[PDB]
Amino acid sequence: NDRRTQIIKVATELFREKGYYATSLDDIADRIGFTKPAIYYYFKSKEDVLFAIVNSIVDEALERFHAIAAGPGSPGERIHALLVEHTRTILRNLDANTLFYNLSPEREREMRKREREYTEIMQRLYAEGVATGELLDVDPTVATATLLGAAIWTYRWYDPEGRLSADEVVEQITRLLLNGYRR
Amino acid sequence: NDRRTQIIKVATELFREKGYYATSLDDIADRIGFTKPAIYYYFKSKEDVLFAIVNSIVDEALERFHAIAAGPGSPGERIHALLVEHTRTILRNLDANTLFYNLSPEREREMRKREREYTEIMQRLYAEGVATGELLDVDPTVATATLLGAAIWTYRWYDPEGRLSADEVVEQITRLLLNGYRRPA
Repeated sequence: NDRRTQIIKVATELFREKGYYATSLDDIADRIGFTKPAIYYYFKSKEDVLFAIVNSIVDEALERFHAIAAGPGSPGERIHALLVEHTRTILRNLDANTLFYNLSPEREREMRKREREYTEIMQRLYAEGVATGELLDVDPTVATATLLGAAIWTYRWYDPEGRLSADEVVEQITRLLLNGYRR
Repeated sequence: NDRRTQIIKVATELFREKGYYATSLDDIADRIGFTKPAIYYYFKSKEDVLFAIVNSIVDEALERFHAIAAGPGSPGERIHALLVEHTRTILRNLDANTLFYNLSPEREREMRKREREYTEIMQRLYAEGVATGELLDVDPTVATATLLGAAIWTYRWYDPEGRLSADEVVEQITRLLLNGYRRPA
């Protein structure tokens, strides 16, 4: 993880400023000051670098998710905190989300395992809140996929250059799902 | 539309029973009793037949959407009726939805135009319900994309061979979005 993290960070900066299709492994090797053979040890293609960047963003997001679910508050308060966090993470990593839902079997298997963790943390938390009378009595699997699904769909419609900011969209979405649309 | 509708129906039945990749334009022509040259006049590829099937399903779904939005009830009652209808249509046309969201510019442009109509019917309807105090005061565009988005996402998670039926999933989703997840204090 010493030079590898340095390689992921340098690659992320370089894909931002230059663009993914204009950037090669030769360019990444150049910026950190490594030879072409030296980068092969860590990464054999630019696609393997892109997987590493996405798996890192998925790994941190999932840590922030566990901390909230394993921390203080009632299940209904934790459910709310998880949705604000999840939507914030979607709006800030829009290209990563389009990349996540639109190759290598074992790498795909790893993505399916992380999706399962998100869902299961919230499933158990929705069942506890329903058992104590705090949450709407619907199946936990249906509520979890619908609430998370409502947050995720923003990647297909949210325009960063539009009138409403990321903070306004997160607030309204989370207020809509919490209270419902009927006053 | 005389033989064309017959061709779309025969192609739909044949893609169901046999499968899309195992069915050719020669097979469709055989079933209706037409020559290979005779089918070219109406359709030049199996992909063009598949577009026609999808554009038809989108065309009927959108007519059922307009009827509810242009009929009786308050805006909040119509909003509810539209969501039950929309989700029912998703669960019944699961392969069409996966095909809709995952080629020909003008054909894509047509799909974008139909998506816009759905959204605009509900946008205007959410603004009226907010203006009269019936609906939660949030931006119409955000509510509409979120509510429809919640209904659409079912195509990625709903398992027809699972424990819950299509009717239970529609009822619970529409009850969740209406009342919210937190029970009234």
